[PDB]
Amino acid sequence: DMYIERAGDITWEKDAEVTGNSPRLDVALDESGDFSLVE
Amino acid sequence: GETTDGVYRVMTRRLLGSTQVGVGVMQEGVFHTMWHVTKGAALRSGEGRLDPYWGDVKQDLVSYCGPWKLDAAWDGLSEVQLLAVPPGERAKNIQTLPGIFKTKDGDIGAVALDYPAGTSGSPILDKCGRVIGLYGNGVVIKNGSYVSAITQGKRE
Ligand SMILES: Cc1nc2cc(Cl)cc(C(=O)Nc3ccc4c(c3)CNC4)c2[nH]1
Repeated sequence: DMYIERAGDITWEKDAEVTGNSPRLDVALDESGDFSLVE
Repeated sequence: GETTDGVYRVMTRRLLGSTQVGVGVMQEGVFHTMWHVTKGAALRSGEGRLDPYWGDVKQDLVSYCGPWKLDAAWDGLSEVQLLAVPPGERAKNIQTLPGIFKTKDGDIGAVALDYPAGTSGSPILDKCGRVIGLYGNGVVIKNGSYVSAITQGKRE
């Protein structure tokens, strides 16, 4: 049996850690909701 | 039980100790999460019970107590914030600029931040604090890293 616990508020925080690149990927989505790369 | 708006951890006691299997959003009395987190199973909030209402395996989304309410969308230009809720660690906002998933049916946003599988269902926000989608369903690139899609549902 699964249960839920509060983890916080949903708000934008100014001065947050800015990280991560922005890649353009060619992807496919199957009937099972699974993404896969196409090259 | 507790239906206050906010981000929540999805836990289970079936495995060893208390294992976090995912995350979700409580907004307008409806709990939104990814289908692979709960598999459509009923959730518990203290003494209260949350029963599934809508779900789809291809979209990988599921809503509890009512229909999907989140309908904000990434504008295709701005930076976004992933409110990451990692297992055993405190909720944390990580700002990033999303990439693109080019598909046969159209383009989708993508956040390139690697987090444990238990972080699945953590919301992605715009500068207004609106939920533009959920993190947790994506792909593994040549670098071994994880690039998730910005998965949003539909509000009728
Ligand atoms: C290497 C890796 N890192 C991850 C990080 C996060 Cl947050 C999730 C995942 C992850 O397995 N997602 C996931 C799992 C099952 C299904 C779907 C998606 C959709 N169809 C069913 C990760 N995998």
